[PDB]
Amino acid sequence: EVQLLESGGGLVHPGGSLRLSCAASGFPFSNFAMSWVRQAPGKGLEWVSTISGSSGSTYYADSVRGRFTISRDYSKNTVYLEMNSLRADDTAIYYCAKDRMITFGEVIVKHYDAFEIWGQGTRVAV
Amino acid sequence: DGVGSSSGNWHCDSQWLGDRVITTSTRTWALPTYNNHLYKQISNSTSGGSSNDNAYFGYSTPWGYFDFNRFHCHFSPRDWQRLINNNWGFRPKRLNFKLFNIQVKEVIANNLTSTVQVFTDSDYQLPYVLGSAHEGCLPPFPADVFMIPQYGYLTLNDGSQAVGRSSFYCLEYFPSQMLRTGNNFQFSYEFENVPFHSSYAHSQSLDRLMNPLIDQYLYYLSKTINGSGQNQQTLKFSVAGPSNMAVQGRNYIPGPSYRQQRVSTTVTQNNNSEFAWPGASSWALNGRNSLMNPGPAMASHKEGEDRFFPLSGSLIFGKQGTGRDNVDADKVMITNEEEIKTTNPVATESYGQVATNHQSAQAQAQTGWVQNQGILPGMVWQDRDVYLQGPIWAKIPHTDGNFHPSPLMGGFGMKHPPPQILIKNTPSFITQYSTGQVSVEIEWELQKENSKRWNPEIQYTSNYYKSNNVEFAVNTEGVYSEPRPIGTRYLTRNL
Amino acid sequence: TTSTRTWALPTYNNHLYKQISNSTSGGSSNDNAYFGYSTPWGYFDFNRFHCHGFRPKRLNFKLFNIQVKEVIANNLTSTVQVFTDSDYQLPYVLGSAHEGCLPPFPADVFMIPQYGYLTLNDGSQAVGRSSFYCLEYFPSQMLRTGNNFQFSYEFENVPFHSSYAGRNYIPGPSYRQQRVSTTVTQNNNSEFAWPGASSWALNGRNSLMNPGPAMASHKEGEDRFFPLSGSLIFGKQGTGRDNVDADKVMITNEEEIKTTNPVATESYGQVATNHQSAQAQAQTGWVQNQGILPGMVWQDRDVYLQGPIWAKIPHTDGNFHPSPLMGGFGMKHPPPQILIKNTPVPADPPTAFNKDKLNSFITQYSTGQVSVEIEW
Amino acid sequence: VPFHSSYAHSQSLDRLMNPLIDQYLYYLSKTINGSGQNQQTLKFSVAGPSNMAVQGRNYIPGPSYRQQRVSTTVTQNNNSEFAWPGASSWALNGRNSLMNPGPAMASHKEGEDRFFPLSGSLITNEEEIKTTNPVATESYGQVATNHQSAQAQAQTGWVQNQGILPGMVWQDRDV
Amino acid sequence: DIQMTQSPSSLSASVGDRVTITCRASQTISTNVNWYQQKPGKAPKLLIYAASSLQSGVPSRFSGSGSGTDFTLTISSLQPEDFATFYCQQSYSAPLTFGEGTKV
Repeated sequence: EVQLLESGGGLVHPGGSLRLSCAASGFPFSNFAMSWVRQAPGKGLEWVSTISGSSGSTYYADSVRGRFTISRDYSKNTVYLEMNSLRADDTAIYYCAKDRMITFGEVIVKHYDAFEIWGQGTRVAV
Repeated sequence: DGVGSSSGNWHCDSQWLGDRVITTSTRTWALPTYNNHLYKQISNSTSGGSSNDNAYFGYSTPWGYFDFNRFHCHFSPRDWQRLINNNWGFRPKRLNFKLFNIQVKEVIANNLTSTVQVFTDSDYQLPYVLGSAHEGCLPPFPADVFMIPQYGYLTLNDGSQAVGRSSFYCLEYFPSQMLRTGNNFQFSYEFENVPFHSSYAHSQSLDRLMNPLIDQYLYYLSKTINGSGQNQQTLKFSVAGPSNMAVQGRNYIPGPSYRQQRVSTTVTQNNNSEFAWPGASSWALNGRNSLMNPGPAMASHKEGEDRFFPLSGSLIFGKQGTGRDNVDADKVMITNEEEIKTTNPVATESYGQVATNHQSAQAQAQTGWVQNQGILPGMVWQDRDVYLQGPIWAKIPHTDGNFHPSPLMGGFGMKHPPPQILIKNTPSFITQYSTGQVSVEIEWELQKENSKRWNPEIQYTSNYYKSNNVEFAVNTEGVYSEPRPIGTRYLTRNL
Repeated sequence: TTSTRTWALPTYNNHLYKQISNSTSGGSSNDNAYFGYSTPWGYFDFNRFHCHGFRPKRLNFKLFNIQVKEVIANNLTSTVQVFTDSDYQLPYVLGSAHEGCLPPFPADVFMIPQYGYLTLNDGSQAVGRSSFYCLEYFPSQMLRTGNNFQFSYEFENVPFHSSYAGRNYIPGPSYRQQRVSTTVTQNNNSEFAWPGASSWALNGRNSLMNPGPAMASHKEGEDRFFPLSGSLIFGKQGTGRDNVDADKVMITNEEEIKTTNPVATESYGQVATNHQSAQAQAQTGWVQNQGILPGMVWQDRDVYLQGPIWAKIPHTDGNFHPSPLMGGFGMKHPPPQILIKNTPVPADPPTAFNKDKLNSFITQYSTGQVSVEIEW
Repeated sequence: VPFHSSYAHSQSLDRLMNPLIDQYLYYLSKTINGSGQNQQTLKFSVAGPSNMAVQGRNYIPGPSYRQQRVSTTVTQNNNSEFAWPGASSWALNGRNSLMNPGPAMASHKEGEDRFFPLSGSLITNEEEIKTTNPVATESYGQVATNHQSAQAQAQTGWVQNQGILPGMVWQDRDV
Repeated sequence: DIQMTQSPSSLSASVGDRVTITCRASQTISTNVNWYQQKPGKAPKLLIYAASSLQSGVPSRFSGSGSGTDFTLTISSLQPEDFATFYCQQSYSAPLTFGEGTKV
């Protein structure tokens, strides 16, 4: 199958740092872009960041940019979303989503299409 | 020859010539004095030997032994990749062993008058321990210096006690060559004819061999009843064809199976009890149970399920620096055999069903499950794959009969494999050790691939883009590591 | 022996290779799922005995008197491509007992069957391992009507086919088949055709065990019982395709081998299931299926005038007793497939260059003679 | 014809290892932390001299067809006529034949010399082949009969008969 | 930044009867819109991608249409499984944007 286990968990104090991990399995890790989608309590779900399969392109949302940092470790097939200098509104349950579009290195193209496979998610309280 | 004359040079490389490969590996070793120059009897009774299954009796010897039996000795990760991407099969041809630049030390200064006792057993008169997948193999990385493992063997027993039929072997009682610091040793061994290891994955499955566009002329029984009600019996026959493939007459069936328990990688899926030994399939011999490991060659899991693995069905290697006892699953590397999914049954599934009764007006048709199945005429199967970390050859036990002698842990089974090489330092004594150089040279015959496949194959490649350490290379501390277990099967063939 | 027939070759898939799958076919079930491709090429099949101890030795094949018609008038310039696959590089479809054989009667004109192959599948989908074969990528000989085509083939060594009907040796292996009767009222009143069938599972798909290991059809004295999937079933001339009654079909019987082989519907024997003692009676159980044991002897399934001649042994690490289960002579290098198609002749292209491939072609088909010679 | 093997093996099929050195292969030692709800895990250990049962082996013992275990001490045996009722047989065309002698198998486990297989002997005992061959009165081993899960324990079952598998080795019957 | 506005904010309907939700984008984004659904306590699931294409596991009773500014998500044969908050997403350009959502 295709399996996404994200646990960064955590309850942190404002201004504090937290690092989400997402352990991906069952698909070619390099060829798909991985993204984080966020949903606050009783609200709509909000896109946060995405990273190219080759990690050459990282896209951040406007509110997020400059604070959170997305990266992927190819040894452990894990995508990280370290967030620092957190704020009150960062409280939400974060999701890890695989992209629908398969890519390779030999063509310049946008790396995001649609979120095909999501994940159960973790809670970040602050 | 002399103290200032070298008895050999450093040879490590690989030559790719036409249809063959020639690999050469040279390492630096150190041999301690073992057992204080003694033979010391060993048994379960010494370590306490609590259990019947583990009861053993044998001897420990002062001698060591060279073990090159693993592939990463002879192949660099590049040469392995070169070999598996381009070739449908391979097999060893010749062997050339050399021992030179011996240095004997005293405990530390150079003792120039000592000798080293080395010999090979070419008539296979000693017990053969090289086919049990032990440690002491030459290092994957050429730079590394290794310690030669202690030789030893087991014989018959009753519990901890011996019996009359037991044997004892004096490695001094053999003829051997005694080398000083200027002498060198070499011999050449020729491999016996063996089949090429099949380094390919089938592009077809055993039940899909049919032409999808045509009907068969054979008929099958489609309907045993006209409908619902009393006395509805009928015999209806249809044609087997593109619309119903499962029922067609087939010439060949998948290979034998001995079922395994399936353990999930997600630990919450697993039952909350201790089933590691209780639930494991096993075979009993002379009253002692033994785990069935790895067992017959079978697909590790059904398609689409990567999280399940057979309890003892696949080989499991360690990552660099993994502890000996009770390590977590992220420390071990478990191999999936799924490339044989085409011709072989899934290890964790029943082979099939058989009718258990005679149906009648009163009796319904009743079927049971086939947990284990032996050889049937018309079976075709694949052997277990070989790995860069895996064994190369094994010795076929000398016996009246065997079936498909290929060893179950993988590799090339041989009635007369590469012989053992025994070494110890010649002997209150001077505390004394030794070091030297060893070069092994194997010739490999290759089978070329002529597939007419239009689309590109699957290759072994290094996937990562940016990373802290390149795979198959030293880290900052200088520690070599093999990141993953690499199989031999990438190219495809028609079934 | 020798034979000669008249063949008719139409155009397939409009000169156009096509992906095909169960999803295109209506979706079926998981055991019925498949993936593959269908080709414009056709192929010759003489693999049945009526097209012609003992065993084959040599083969000779000729193709001549080619006639290519346009839809009807002769097209003299047109060609027909033919090649043999002598490296066995194509998927081998000739061991599955398909229709499309040369007719048993020399004066019949037969249609040429369409060639297509199946590959690996996860479902209606394909995996990366699945391969695609363009038969245009094989060098082939092109035949106008005055051209002819021939090749000879040497059968590899096989054993003769058996043609006859305190102990040291024991009967061969058994995999029990369900017992069905020709008298409907002896049978159970339920649908057990699929439920009570012996199967083997491969990669999560359950295939019926057909016909299975060679076993006697029925016990001594009972000729009315037959194994569910255990026997071959031939259709009579003109037999319907679907849900025909028991009278429309022929059922072979294996009773000849009841000497050395276990009864298909009977169990193989008994085994003690426990240790006796003063407190425990000796218990036994029935052996439903058995694999090879040393000291087994068995006879294989007999060949019929209507049955397949040979089969191709799959290319694998190991096999035991490769003789094909449906009968005949198993071969690692069987007679090579022969591929044939009509060379596409396009209709009038436009007067202005267009990069797209030509989708419009002159309707065409061919006919000719086939002679096949087999020394036995 | 092959030379009849008029010799006895000095080693058992399971003991072919070097008793000093560990294997480089791992086995699953522990599936639970213990004594609690939701305690599940996978612990792997090196196969070594301490536990020699779970080491990976290249070859396995030959095929078996189980025989009933009968003792020369008659008081030990069950008080019923089980000579034909509890005999292992093979059926051919409706005629049940006694299985004699059958597959070549060790007559009895070590330490039990009074028991003899019901139809596995000529009383001549085969115990010399106990190294490569399973005991005629015992199971070949166990398989798994189910898929475990959170709600399902792992169930095994005894193999009363086992046919040829690739990598089996055995001795034939003595002369 | 591109804004997706999904016109019904909440909705309720009888089962089996057609339901349609639309959202209007701030610019011509062609066929880039995507549709999702989220049940309480469960992660979202992709329905439609590239405006009209449906995901392999999604029922044929879902469909979608439009190009440029306007996009509609039409549900024929509404069912009890189908009651959840629904979202539309642009795939056209980053930063990516989800609609406000429609609770059905």
